[PDB]
Amino acid sequence: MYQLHVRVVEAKELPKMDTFGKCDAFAILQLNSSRNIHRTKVIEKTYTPVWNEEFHIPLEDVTIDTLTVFLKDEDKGSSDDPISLIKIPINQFPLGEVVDKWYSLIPVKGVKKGGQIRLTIHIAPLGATPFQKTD
Repeated sequence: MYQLHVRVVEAKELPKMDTFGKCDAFAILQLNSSRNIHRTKVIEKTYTPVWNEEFHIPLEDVTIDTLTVFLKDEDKGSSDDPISLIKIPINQFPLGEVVDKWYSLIPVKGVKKGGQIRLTIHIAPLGATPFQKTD
């Protein structure tokens, strides 16, 4: 069996949500359409949030599983306000490798830019140290 270790590192080039503030961003991770849904903290008033948060998500089938990453602005009267999202196929990560890179979030309709998000992703067997190359 395999575990998905995802470090939601940081994002940049976020849009200004509304005329007062910059952005109060957090990310949501979801495996497939399952109840494995995780949320980062909110970083207030910045276009360059750094979360550096690790999540450990059991995988069902590395050949077909998908990770959706949603970037949203904290609720200010209208529920969490969507910014952008990306759907990442798990089968593109070589097993055991710690893959650190940037992803281009697709802005939702009405949002002026989607931001870019840095994720460090490691698919490993149970018992392997998360975020270290699995020999």
